[PDB]
Amino acid sequence: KNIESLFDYSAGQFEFIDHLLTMGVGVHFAALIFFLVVSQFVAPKYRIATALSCIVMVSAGLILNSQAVMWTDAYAYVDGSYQLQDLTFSNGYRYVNWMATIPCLLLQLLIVLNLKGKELFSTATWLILAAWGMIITGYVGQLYEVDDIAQLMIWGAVSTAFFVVMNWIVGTKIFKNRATMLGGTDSTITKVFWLMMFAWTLYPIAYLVPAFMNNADGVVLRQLLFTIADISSKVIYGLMITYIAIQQSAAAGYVPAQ
Ligand SMILES: *C\C=C(C)/C=C/C=C(C)/C=C/C1=C(C)CCCC1(C)C
Ligand SMILES: CCCCCCCC/C=C\CCCCCCCC(=O)O
Ligand SMILES: CCCCCCCC/C=C\CCCCCCCC(=O)O
Ligand SMILES: CCCCCCCC/C=C\CCCCCCCC(=O)O
Ligand SMILES: [Cl-]
Repeated sequence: KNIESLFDYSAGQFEFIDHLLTMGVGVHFAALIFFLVVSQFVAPKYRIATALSCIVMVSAGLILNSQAVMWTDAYAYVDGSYQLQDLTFSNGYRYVNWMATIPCLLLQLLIVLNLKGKELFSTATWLILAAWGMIITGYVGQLYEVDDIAQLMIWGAVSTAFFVVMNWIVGTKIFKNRATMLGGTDSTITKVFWLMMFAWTLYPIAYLVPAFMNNADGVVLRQLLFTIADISSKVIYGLMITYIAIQQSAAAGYVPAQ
């Protein structure tokens, strides 16, 4: 059902896909430590933002590690190529970590934006529902990336309607609330939004690889696209978020941050 099941892979394609997944594990658990240590230097207000970054690091690192073992459990090097043995690998388990990390990524954005009370719970409910609708409709489409490519596009179309609306809600809250942020972070948050528009858009590109590159090098490209998009949406993003949390904690008079 996923194009990965359709192809044999050379030794170089297979251990490259393997090396991308194990490397992502190391990067995510290496940033987990960093997000853990620096949390003390964040005021109680924004401290949850760094904990969320710790959550997504482990959430992603566990799925990447799981994708790696499954990758090496499903294929066997036979007669000069790694051939599918049993059916254990699938991208579907990437969509199940998005359901969890995306709300965490989104929640820590509203926290640094200094939203609170009725607006925090309200804005968070519409963003998560929009996200979940985006991920769910996207999961239904990739189920046909091999069988029905027409269903892939229309489900990706419905998923894009949610993606666009979600971005519009994030962008609107960003520009209407940055004047409240401290330490000059009103300039930094804008760039994070642009970083967001960039890293998040790589996923639909990877989602469409089966449509314009249906072969073994397309599977390699998709993982590469995932890896690049996955470090920028979670690691770099979480790094930009922590800096803002620290900076505002200093401007607000929190010594450990100062
Ligand atoms: C790991 C972090 C994130 C933010 C994953 C994000 C995924 C998307 C933004 C996926 C979007 C899709 C769209 C817009 C339409 C095609 C199907 C996708 C689910 C890949
Ligand atoms: C203070 C140092 C912090 C260390 C950060 C790096 C942590 C990485 C931990 C282990 C990475 C390897 C796990 C993946 C196992 C191989 C996957 C496989 O091919 O089956
Ligand atoms: C059912 C899913 C949609 C519901 C919306 C979720 C609302 C998220 C609200 C907060 C989650 C956990 C606490 C984080 C807020 C910190 C408050 C603070 O530090 O001032
Ligand atoms: C327990 C909460 C889990 C997430 C579900 C709630 C989020 C609702 C989001 C939008 C509804 C879109 C559902 C459409 C699914 C159609 C695909 C199908 O059923 O075949
Ligand atoms: Cl990912």
